[PDB]
Amino acid sequence: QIAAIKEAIAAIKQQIAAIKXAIAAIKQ
Amino acid sequence: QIAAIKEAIAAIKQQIAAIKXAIAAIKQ
Amino acid sequence: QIAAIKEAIAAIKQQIAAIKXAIAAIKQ
Ligand SMILES: [Cl-]
Ligand SMILES: [Cl-]
Ligand SMILES: [Cl-]
Ligand SMILES: [Cl-]
Ligand SMILES: [Cl-]
Ligand SMILES: [Cl-]
Ligand SMILES: [Cu+2]
Ligand SMILES: [Cu+2]
Repeated sequence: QIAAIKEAIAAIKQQIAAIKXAIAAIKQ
Repeated sequence: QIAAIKEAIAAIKQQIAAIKXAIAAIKQ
Repeated sequence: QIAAIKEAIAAIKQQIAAIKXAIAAIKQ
C-alpha cells in the first residue's frame, strides 16, 4: 500500500509538471 | 491515515483529469 | 514515510489550486 502510494504520487508530480509546461506555452 | 491518503489521491486524480480538459479546450 | 506522503499531498493541493487560478485567468 505504501509503495503504491509513493508510486501514484510520483506520477502526479510528473503530471503536474506537464500541466505547468502546457500553461507556460499557452501564455507564450 | 492510509485510507484518507488513498482518498486524497483519488480526489486529486479526478481534478487532474478535469484540468487536462480545460487545457485541451484552451488549445481548441 | 507517512509524514512525507501527507506533506507531499498538501504541496500538490497548493499546485492544483494555483493551476486552476492560472487557467481561470487564461479564460478571462
Ligand atoms: Cl501492504
Ligand atoms: Cl510498501
Ligand atoms: Cl491510522
Ligand atoms: Cl487506514
Ligand atoms: Cl517511516
Ligand atoms: Cl511518519
Ligand atoms: Cu478528444
Ligand atoms: Cu470565482
